[PDB]
Amino acid sequence: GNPFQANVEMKTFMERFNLTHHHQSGIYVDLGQDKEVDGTLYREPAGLCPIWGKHIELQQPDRPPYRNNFLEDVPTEKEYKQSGNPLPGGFNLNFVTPSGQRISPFPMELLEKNSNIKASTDLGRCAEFAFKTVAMDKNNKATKYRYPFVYDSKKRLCHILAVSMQLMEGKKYCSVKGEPPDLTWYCFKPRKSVTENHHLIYGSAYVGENPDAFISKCPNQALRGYRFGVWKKGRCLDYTELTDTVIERVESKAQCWVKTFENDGVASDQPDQPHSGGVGRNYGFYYVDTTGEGKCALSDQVPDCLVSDSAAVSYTAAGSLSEETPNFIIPSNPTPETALQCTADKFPDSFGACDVQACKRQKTSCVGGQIQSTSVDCTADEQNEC
Amino acid sequence: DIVQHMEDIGGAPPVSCVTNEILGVTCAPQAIAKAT
Ligand SMILES: *[C@@H]1O[C@H](CO)[C@@H](O)[C@H](O)[C@H]1NC(C)=O
Repeated sequence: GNPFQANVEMKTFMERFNLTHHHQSGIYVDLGQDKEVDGTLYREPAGLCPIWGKHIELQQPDRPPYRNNFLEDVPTEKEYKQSGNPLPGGFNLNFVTPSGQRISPFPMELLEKNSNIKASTDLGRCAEFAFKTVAMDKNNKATKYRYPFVYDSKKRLCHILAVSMQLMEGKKYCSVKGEPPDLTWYCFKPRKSVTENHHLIYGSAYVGENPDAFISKCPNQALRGYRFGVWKKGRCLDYTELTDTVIERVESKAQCWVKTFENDGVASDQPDQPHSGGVGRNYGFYYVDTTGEGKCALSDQVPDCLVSDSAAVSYTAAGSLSEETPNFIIPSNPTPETALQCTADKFPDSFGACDVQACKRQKTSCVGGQIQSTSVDCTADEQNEC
Repeated sequence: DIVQHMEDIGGAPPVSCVTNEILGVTCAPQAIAKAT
């Protein structure tokens, strides 16, 4: 009797943590699909979930005209001639209509009063826009290839990126800070930062295929007060209790959230052309251990239950540091806060059988109108059995 | 082959226009930077 699997409300809530089920692509590097343009197959970002805080860190030389910023226009041929190697500018698509109107960045205000845009949230509106942008081939015919997007929720600007690459390394192909000098490309990689670019949301154009779906299907926010776990031997085991978990000492919870995205086991599609389908060390939580040390628990096991812990915060590679729903994803009319509620009156303390190997048992209850789930010592005689 | 390597890490189709449902056809106002 896994309380987190006990009814329809709970199953759906929990399923929002399953990145294999709903996101289905690489996280760190999303290259999940292949698409033909002029008889060549190209890799295309494909994930269904938006990736909160992900930005692409550039390693251009620290001098004009370089700005080290992926949201700057891709470089013009002119600009490149005026700069030398490496290529300047960034990843932003710089195309215009004949009247000169930019495709990117595009103001959210123009998207919220346009009849073609059917999304309810601002983030969706931007995803949808991305979804409705396809490349044209050498015959000017629309293809099925779509560039990823970044919503800047601070500026209410939606970006389409002309560059789908997310990771370039190796001094054979790219330079760090202009070194070596003859190289075309600067190096770059995906990052999340403990302080910067939280307001940036990166996504494949396929999050806007069903633009409202990310709201109930993706783990958009950090989850305060619980630890991710898997139901096993009749109780909820949090990642601290599993063999394959990676635990690091951290200075703050933010570092842990960064780690869920940056650890070397995270779902990645980067080479050979692998497709993670979203499997990898994508889940983790910050917690304070019994001795008062702040720690991070990193795991590749999809949560199917939660252990209660008011000092803990569970994160995923997809989601934000932020623990509360922002306005740009609330409809103009999900159940993120409400699904975990109870009343003492009806939810009585139920103690599961004794896990004899650990000599603990599940206890489930209602404390402060929310479900609490922990492991307590077995009863006295029940301990005879350990 | 540099093209295979690029394709592998998500190198993009070499394209000058995109169609968007809200703005129609969208093209580069100047030549896009190419190579070395
Ligand atoms: C996560 O997603 C996949 C596909 O839906 C499923 O096979 C897997 O068992 C799920 N894991 C859960 C719910 O723990």
